Amino acid sequence: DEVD
Amino acid sequence: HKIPVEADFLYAYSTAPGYYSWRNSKDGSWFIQSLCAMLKQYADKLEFMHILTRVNRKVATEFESFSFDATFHAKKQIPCIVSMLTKELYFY
Amino acid sequence: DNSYKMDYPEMGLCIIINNKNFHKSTGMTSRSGTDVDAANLRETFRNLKYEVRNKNDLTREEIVELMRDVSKEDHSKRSSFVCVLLSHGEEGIIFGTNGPVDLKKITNFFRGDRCRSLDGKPKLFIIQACRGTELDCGIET
Ligand SMILES: [Cl-]
Ligand code: NA
Ligand code: NA
Ligand code: NA
Ligand code: NA
Ligand code: NA
Repeated sequence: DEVD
Repeated sequence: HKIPVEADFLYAYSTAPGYYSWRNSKDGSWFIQSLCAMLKQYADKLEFMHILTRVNRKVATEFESFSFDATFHAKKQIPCIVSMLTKELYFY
Repeated sequence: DNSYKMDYPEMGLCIIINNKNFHKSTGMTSRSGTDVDAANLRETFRNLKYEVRNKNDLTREEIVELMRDVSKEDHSKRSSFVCVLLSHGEEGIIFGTNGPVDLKKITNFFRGDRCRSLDGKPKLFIIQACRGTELDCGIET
């Protein structure tokens, strides 16, 4: 999980 | 006689105003994952707003971030449907 | 007349802008997993009978040019228009590979008075991008  | 020049747009945002949006490096983004799944399952059955509402539920209920960084861990997301459409939209 | 007419000869275009790698000058993180999204969307909208066009790693100039050119096509035989933006973003903004561009500039090309052959037809923008830097901590049900 990573943020944009 | 005339229609508004802003009529008949639909913006399907992955996330609420002001918020991060989440993307998984192996599975893809939460929102596009869910959008494609709901379109595959319901494009022959449901109007587009109701499809997008099921996307909202799927992202809201089945996803939660997992992070070694506690400040990014266990976070949630809600997509944001913005409709200036004037009619119902069916893909069949 | 409660439902859009979707039995034109063509469902319409589906333009997918897939921005994964950004210029060092910007520093933005590479968007691992976005290729899975782009392929998923390509297949999903293929099965919906859209004419899909995938474009990868576009500068903000290239995004504006592509949207301008697509808006100047003749969509008379098309039922709808779809544009999917996969990138970084901020509120109101999506990132080209070299910097931010206002979403309003992209969508303005398809305004009712600027793209006449899409008048009365649904114009869908699907946006996988951040809209800020707040996190939703959730609440136990
Ligand atoms: Cl990828
Ligand atoms: Na997402
Ligand atoms: Na949605
Ligand atoms: Na959110
Ligand atoms: Na905005
Ligand atoms: Na969040």
